[PDB]
Amino acid sequence: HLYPGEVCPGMDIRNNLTRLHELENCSVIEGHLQILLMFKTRPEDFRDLSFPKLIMITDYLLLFRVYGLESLKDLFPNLTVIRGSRLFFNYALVIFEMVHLKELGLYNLMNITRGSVRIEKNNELCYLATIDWSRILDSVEDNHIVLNKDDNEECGDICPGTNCPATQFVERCWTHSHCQKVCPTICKSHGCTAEGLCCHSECLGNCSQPDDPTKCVACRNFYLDGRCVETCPPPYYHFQDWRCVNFSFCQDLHHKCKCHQYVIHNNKCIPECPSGYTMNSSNLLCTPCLPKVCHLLEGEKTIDSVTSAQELRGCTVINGSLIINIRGGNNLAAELEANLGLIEEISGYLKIRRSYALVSLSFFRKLRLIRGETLEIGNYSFYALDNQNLRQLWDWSKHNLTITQGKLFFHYNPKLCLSEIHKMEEVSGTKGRQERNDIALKTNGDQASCENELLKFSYIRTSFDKILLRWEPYWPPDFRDLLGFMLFYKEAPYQNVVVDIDPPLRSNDPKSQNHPGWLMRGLKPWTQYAIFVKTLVTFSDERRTYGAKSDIIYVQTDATNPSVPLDPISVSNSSSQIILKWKPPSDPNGNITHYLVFWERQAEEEHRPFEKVVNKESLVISGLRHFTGYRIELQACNQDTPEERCSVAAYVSARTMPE
Amino acid sequence: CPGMDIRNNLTRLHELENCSVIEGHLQILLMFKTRPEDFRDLSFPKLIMITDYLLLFRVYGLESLKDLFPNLTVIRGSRLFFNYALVIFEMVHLKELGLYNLMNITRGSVRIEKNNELCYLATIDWSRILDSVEDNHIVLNKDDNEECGDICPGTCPTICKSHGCTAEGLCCHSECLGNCSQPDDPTKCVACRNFYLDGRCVETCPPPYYHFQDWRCVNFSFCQDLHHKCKCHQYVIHNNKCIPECPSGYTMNSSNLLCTPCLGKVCHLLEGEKTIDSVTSAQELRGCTVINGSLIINIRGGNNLAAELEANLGLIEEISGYLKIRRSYALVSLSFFRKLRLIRGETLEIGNYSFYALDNQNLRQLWDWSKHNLTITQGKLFFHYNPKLCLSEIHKMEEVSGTKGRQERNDIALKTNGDQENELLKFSYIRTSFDKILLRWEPYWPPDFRDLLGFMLFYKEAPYQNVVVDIDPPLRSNDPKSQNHPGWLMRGLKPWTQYAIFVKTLVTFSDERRTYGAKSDIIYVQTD
Amino acid sequence: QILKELEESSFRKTFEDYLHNVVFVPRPSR
Amino acid sequence: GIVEQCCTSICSLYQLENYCN
Amino acid sequence: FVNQHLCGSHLVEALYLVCGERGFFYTPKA
Repeated sequence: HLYPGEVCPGMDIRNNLTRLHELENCSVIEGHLQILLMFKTRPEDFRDLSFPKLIMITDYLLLFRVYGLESLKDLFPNLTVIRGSRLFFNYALVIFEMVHLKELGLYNLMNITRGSVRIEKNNELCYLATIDWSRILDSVEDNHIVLNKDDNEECGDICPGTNCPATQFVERCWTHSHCQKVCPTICKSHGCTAEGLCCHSECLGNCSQPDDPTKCVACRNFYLDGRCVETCPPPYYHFQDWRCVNFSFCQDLHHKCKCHQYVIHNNKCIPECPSGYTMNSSNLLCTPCLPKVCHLLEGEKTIDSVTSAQELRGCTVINGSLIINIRGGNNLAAELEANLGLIEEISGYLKIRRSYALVSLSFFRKLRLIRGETLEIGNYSFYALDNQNLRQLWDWSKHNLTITQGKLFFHYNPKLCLSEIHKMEEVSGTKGRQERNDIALKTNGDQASCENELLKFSYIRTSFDKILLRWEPYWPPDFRDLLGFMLFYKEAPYQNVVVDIDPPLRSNDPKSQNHPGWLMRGLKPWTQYAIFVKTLVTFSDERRTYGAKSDIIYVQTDATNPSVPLDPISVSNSSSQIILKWKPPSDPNGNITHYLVFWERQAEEEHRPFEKVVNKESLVISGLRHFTGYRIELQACNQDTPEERCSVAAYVSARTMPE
Repeated sequence: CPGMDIRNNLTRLHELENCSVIEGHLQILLMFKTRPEDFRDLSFPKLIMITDYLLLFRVYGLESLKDLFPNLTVIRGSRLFFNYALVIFEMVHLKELGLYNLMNITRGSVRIEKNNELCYLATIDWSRILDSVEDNHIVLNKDDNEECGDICPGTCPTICKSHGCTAEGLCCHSECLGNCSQPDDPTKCVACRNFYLDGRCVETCPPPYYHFQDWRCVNFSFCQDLHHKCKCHQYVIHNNKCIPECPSGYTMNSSNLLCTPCLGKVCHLLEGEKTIDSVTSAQELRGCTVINGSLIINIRGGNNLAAELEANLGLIEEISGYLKIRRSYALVSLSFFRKLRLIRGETLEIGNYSFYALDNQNLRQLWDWSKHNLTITQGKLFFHYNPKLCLSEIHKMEEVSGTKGRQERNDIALKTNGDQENELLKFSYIRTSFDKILLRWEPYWPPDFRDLLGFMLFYKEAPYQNVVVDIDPPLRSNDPKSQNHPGWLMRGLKPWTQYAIFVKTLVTFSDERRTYGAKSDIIYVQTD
Repeated sequence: QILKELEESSFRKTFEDYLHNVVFVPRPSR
Repeated sequence: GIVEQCCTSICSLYQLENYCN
Repeated sequence: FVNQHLCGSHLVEALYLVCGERGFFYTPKA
């Protein structure tokens, strides 16, 4: 009993039902069952499709956009136990986006060993709360019953009831003839026999004889050698939370993919290693990393969006190739780097084609091996076409790279100098590989500025809010070509990193200060700034006069008076003690040297009893009259010795306790 | 009086002794040493009318012009430098106008630049004098670098349309223009509308006077002089008009130089090249046929001269060499060639072309090819950066000229030409809501449906009907009975909300004439 | 908004050249 | 000429003398 | 020579220097 016919694995079927007839003599699914993507199937396609022989699906049952399917009692009129060995989003019944699915027909769904139930976007689905999941599941707290027809209450869900044990004051039923196997309170979850005695402490759902670990129908946690056991000891290993396996189970399944070659950690037979590990393949005890090799399916993958990019998050090595047509997306090169900038190695080729809106590929700093095992056709390990806005491969003085095979398809990418190619020819080390118009020279680097020189500051003056600058007047041969000066400030105290200024009067040069000028006005004090200017010159129809550009400078703001000492709270916890507490100023503007506390009695230049609070955010004020009105003044300071730079007052008051 | 040209000294300036009317231009410049005292002792206020234009350039000392010619009244605008009857340029000391008596620029505009001392602008209107007010470019002045309290010096009715008014405001004679010394009097006009003859304003020449240079009336003897003094333009007589040349298809008479029709006009180019840029270039070869050489064009304007282009334009249909156009931004059509059927391309546009096209952005029409044919003897076609001319007309022009087998890969820029179509898919099913729109719409299928890439639904809100989503292609494989009407659900809609919505189709270009595809109609859908 | 400023600034610059071109030419006849 | 020779190219003084009298 | 691209006023007052105060002849039919 419990194993009549065939023991089959899982099945995934799409767009036709010539293949679902294979579950006729299949009594067991050792896996899951997903019927998906059938917009052409009809209710006639599932009425003459009935499988009472198929009993247990170990992982889950999934349905996904099958038009026409209406009920599972038409398909599988005896679906009872889903052990949940594998779970989709921690669900053992995933009913997702089912059009035409009118009911479950799960009048005999009795047990789930592990998991929950996913019922989403099923616009026709009823019989969901009536087939009560609390009697099936250990944990209904994790269920997903949303966006259904049972949710928006229009289902005419009728029970068969228009000696079952009872817990309103109401019992629960499954069919007209199927009472639930209901066990008493002392039989917690192990199930019980026909007369009602509690089984061993390792059973689940049902057992055949009570108080015996060899007689369960399902096990609670574990099982070994004709007996639901408490744990899996060595030289055996844990496996899949319903049994124990030995070493030769784990060793040989590691060797049959010669794919999740089985490994061992914490006396288990796990498919792959846990975190930070690179196995010893011999003993397979989850060895520590000495790394994420992402073999792509059929050696390739096309990435064109951030959603297509999040799929390979955290990869390092690619045992395959990539295709790239990324033309847009929000938070590009940041979502793209956290997913894919981590990638170090590529076995196959690389393809980029028509990837429009991207400007710099510097964020793939890891990508330093290309094996070129799969080759882009034309004897290339590389493809770049129509990649329009691209202006940086890398700082090749920064980024080194190994490309093992193949040539380089450089075509129609009009915004890159040949020097970056000649960088990449040099630094990746493939300069002698590429044939005739692998590099289409005239289709690249013809629609971007090439300001070959540097803008340099003849004068710099700073303040806390103001930075006055004078720098080099660049002049093209015909000076009419100069159209502007393009100061691109951005705030950066880090040095690991937008204003346009018109051309000045050319007009002369015996002694002509046409050094152009900029003063800033709204700047944060004590604050450093990635600022970089560029000459705006005219692209001639001929060789454009290139221009200059300033370097990314980093100029910190001056240190001025600090901000308000935040939240002055004066608490009179005694007749003589007052605890004054506060927060640091939001603008230190210079390193906060100390704080200043004054205090002053309210009646009922001169010295007040004072306190310089050095690098502390609290103060107890002692030596005070009982129950007397005080006025307390608080200041902060970011300069201490020379003629101090200090904050404004933060007034507060407190009256001590009486006697 | 003819057009005069004075530089480097004030010597030739007192030759203006008695000129009441200029029939010509004026170009006086390069006078830095001249002083404001050098112009106070200087005036020739006899002058009333100029035909062509004026040049003004870097004459120092010069401050105002009401002293010199307070009585200058009309620029006819008969020759326009870059469509300007005036450019005032780099004029130091030049402070004000006082020139109320100028009345009509009949033709042209004024470009004002670098006249760093200029005031007195705002209280005077342009539509009064200039027929076209838009083409003025007024920049780089004292009033521009804002310092001038522009008043009139003093601080005609609309029925006096072109004839203008006298001193009391009465409309002048039909052949007056602008002003009359006595109201409605051709004799006592200040200026003539059409012709001047014998102290009077007439419209035509009474015989034997020829309609000579469109403002006067000279007898046979006078034009007969103009021929023989060149023994320079020896003039000819045709259609009661003494003129310099006979137009195309014409043959002179030995007796009276009548431009008789030929029994079957060679505008032989200087250097075999006219590089073409301007109105000033446009007046030159009006009405030609034979272009004995090649032509280069750069006109990046925007004030589209397209009509007055076509006035002094192509009655040509022949080019002995190639053709060149680069960066001619402004124009949209090329239909304005009245005869054009042949280019030889024997001189090759380099790249062995008959032709050069670059950065010609607004161009949408070559021709109605059914009407206007095309023949190219030698050469290929340089077609580049012309984002409003489709490859269809290109492949037509390949075919109408018949030179489709001559051109090579990216002689025609395959991308930047026409990137800024025949079918229109229709919404075969429409569902709406207060918050949703579900649609099914007609299936487009190219023959090679490997090339099919997507459906591009442009949508935006538009309560006005004064008017961005890709949607996937469905599965072809066959379509006898398939709802390959693809579906997409609008989801984020507000109740009672109006959109402009239209689909467009996305395919892959095969190197043939492009299998086009569809848009959809700009539909307007309101929610609830 | 870019290329509208690209044209005229060069086109006004273009304007100024041919009027310079009819300056230098009559200096030699020789 | 001089717009090609002094602005587009760089002239000589003799080219400026060529465009003297 | 002022080994510079003489453009506009740099070209202009060079010519007012070099052609001098005869300047040159701008005489159309002379």
